[PDB]
Amino acid sequence: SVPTKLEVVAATPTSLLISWDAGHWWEWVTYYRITYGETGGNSPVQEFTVPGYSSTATISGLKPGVDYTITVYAPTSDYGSPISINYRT
Amino acid sequence: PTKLEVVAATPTSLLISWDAGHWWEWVTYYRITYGETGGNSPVQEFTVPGYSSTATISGLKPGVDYTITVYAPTSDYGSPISINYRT
Amino acid sequence: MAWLILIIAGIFEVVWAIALKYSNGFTRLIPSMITLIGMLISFYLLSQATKTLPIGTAYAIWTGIGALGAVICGIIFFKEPLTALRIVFMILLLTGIIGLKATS
Amino acid sequence: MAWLILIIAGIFEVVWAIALKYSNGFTRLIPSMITLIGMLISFYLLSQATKTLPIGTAYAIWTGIGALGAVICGIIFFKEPLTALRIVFMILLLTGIIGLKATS
Repeated sequence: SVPTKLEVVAATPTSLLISWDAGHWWEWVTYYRITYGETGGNSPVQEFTVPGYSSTATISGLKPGVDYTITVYAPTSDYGSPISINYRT
Repeated sequence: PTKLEVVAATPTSLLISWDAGHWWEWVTYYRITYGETGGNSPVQEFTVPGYSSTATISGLKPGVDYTITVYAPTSDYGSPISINYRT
Repeated sequence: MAWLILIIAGIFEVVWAIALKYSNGFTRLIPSMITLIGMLISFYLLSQATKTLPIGTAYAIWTGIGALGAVICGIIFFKEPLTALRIVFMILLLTGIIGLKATS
Repeated sequence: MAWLILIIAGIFEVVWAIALKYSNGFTRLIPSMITLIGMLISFYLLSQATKTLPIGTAYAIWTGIGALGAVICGIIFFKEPLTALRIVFMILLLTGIIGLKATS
């Protein structure tokens, strides 16, 4: 049920500004956790978190031309499924 | 509190300290105000947690005589301590 | 005044009590926020009321308002079973609170 | 043993009540500090005993120890009034509280 509609608002060879749909006020969580990594097979992803009131997030320091997978998780598995996208910088 | 000293000082900032007492005299927060000794304005004021016995006043004009006071939460303690000091 | 502060503190006691369960693992924002706020208010007001009222009376009346409002809200908004036992207990609670305020 | 940690949570309830009284409206550090830590001990110790035990009996005994110890340590430490009317209405309030919690 949350979050919804993960998409890259803006993009640069090194950075991606992404956003999602937090849902209705009763669905808003206390924080989301975001995970970005090389879509290949190197498991040391990079991870950070974002306050539940924020619906956007910027992601700097990406190698130009690479294709990354980007995942947004709610605090618990209760609320829904984590959503993810692919993007080549 | 007591013993309001100016530990260190630069042209634009002071480091101040005070004696909290011990154990039972301690309070949860002190309130530090400061301003030009004369010239009206208002005074600036901030608040520090009561476990720290020091404070740092910053952004002062060099050469001016300021006055600094430290307050306990209420007057039912050890009265407000006050000093003057030129930067 | 200190008694009015006590009443309001018990009110906020029950508000944060219900908002806590409406939050999940402290993970639903709007509930959690209300819990955090309602707590901070409640206890603060308690700390104020305890300045002038005895700690036993203050704690007891604060707890009692919390519980009485918890049962009122449970019945009204949660389809809770209303026993005659519960009615006599609510009556005892209100009698105690009123008599304690009347013996000031 | 879960009963014993419930008893100890009820004791820490009285602990933070007395410390809140000593904090003079949350102004004297250390009582305030005892009030805050002793709180989340009691709140934590409870949730563990509440795991094993029925929530109703657990809450009843928890707030019973809390309120009764508050009243007693109040008439002791702070020489709070020991009137027949006060003890009577305190009994009524505590029995109402304990009953409403033993039901729900």
